[PDB]
Amino acid sequence: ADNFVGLTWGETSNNIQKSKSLNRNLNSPNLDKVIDNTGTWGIRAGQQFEQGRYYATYENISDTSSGNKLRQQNLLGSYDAFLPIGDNNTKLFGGATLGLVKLEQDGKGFKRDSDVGYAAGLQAGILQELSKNASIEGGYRYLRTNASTEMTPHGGNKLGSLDLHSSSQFYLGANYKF
Repeated sequence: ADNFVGLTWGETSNNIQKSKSLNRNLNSPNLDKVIDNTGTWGIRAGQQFEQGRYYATYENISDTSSGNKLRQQNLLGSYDAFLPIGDNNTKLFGGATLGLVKLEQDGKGFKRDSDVGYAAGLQAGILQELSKNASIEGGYRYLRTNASTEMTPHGGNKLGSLDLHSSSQFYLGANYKF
């Protein structure tokens, strides 16, 4: 067992297209180092084990240039088991996670948002270490949203089979143990 603390970065991009503003070329700002639009960024900190590893991820909301009304909380605890994969650099980890996301909106008086959502899914990747300084995490991240009971039961038929409803997320960041 060993204490672990770092950062988490999830890549979320379903659509893949390219665009360009203004063709005449006249305005050219001064921003070249960090330009994105979608992506979850947070911190990491938990407790490692001889047969597993724990680490929670705290987030809020992806920053942007046209970000309007942004303010919430995100807490999730993922528990997976890592193991040397290949030689002694990457760390094939895999497990599940569970947390709670709070969402608030402008209403005043009558609150619509419940501010309570059940989150849970799966995770797995490979932790690349360099030395006794800091490690690196990189893999995939799966999480579910609040889905308890249904409102209007439709009902149909069980034709063959299909994959459940899950989200596709990436995993990339660092991990500093204590």
